[PDB]
Amino acid sequence: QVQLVQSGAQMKNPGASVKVSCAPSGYTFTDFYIHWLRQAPGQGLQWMGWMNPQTGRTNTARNFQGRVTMTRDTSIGTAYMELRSLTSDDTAIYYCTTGGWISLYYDSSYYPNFDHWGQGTLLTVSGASTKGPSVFPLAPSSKSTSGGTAALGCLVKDYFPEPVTVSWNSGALTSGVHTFPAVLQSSGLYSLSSVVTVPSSSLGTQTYICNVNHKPSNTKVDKRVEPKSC
Amino acid sequence: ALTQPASVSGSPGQSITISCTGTKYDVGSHDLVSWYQQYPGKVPKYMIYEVNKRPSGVSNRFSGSKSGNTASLTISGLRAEDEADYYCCSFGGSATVVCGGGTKVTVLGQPKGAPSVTLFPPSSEELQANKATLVCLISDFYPGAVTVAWKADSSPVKAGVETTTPSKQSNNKYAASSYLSLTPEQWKSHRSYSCQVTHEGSTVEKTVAPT
Repeated sequence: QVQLVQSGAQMKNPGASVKVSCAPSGYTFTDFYIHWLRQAPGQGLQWMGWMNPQTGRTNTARNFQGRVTMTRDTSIGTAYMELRSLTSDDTAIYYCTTGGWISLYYDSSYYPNFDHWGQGTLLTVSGASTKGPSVFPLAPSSKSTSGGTAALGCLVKDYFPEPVTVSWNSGALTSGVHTFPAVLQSSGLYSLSSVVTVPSSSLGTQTYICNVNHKPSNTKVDKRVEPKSC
Repeated sequence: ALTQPASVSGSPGQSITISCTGTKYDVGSHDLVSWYQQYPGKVPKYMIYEVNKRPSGVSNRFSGSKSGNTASLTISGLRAEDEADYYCCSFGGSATVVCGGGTKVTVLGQPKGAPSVTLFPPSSEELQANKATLVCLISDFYPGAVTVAWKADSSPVKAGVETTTPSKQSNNKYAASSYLSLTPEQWKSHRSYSCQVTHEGSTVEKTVAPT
């Protein structure tokens, strides 16, 4: 029972600054070190820095030594990472983790012992404009599914940047959900689909609503999906 | 950055080893190396730490070692569930941490899955917004290589197709999607539009017609 909650996705123009929060829970904030890492698409983990929640002292990596600032709010128990002078090289998923146990004797700041991770924060640094999504319902089709079951969904069209999240019935519906990876179109915009396999008999009586969240553009859409007619 | 191989392949039941080579000042003179697991689309998981030690909950099939300037992660009793990206992280000097480039583990002997294909026609709602999009969803196929083609009636369509590259599913199989962009007049003018999906010698063709 330990959970690190990071801030939502962000879009930034080149040269701006970004501040990501992380609120750990289920343990004592000042007992363990906080580490900051990132994943640039195609590449792998890159350690950025560490912070002592008790004292506030921080150390950064060499390539980030002027650009990063790690702080904390002990009153609410939240760590913060600020990265400046953004470029396309900063486009990545940003993680905060737990480090070693904090002791008066011996330094454990540099122990790569990351037990708990944040969910991630996707940064896209680009001069392009933030595009909100159009949402369309994909009416139930029984043609290609398994037995007395049909398939319906949502088409989330033409947005930027990544990501969008899709849920169903405000999170009540999780069974049989497949949210597909988005395509990067030649337009420069993303599109994805979310498909649910539901029982055929329950149509007309069961309600199917997809909840599309695109935080970079501050858009929430709740699309009702019901059968068609002819 | 520590050096790891790009990919490592192994058959089920076998034992495989992933390397992580740094210098004397990091992995050479310190026993401070941890390993992490990452399933596609997911958050990294604590697998090994301090070269040898396992956190609680981690399978005993994972074991670490170290010689000179090289760490090693060893998986015994290899399974499909071990197919992932694996990373090593070590003390790097001056109270810093350094990470490796990662390694994709492939489990051979893995059989074959036929693709499931679902084709949605444009919605009346998109049609009213003076746009049309055909949605082809392909899933549960293995290996992860597929070609998608679209057809208007019976002649090929290549204009406005936008197809994804296959991505690893959670059940070790693959998914993909293709999108035919169209005008309402085009959608109505034709008897049908088809998404045909070819996967290792076999082809599935799904077809929709205007109402």
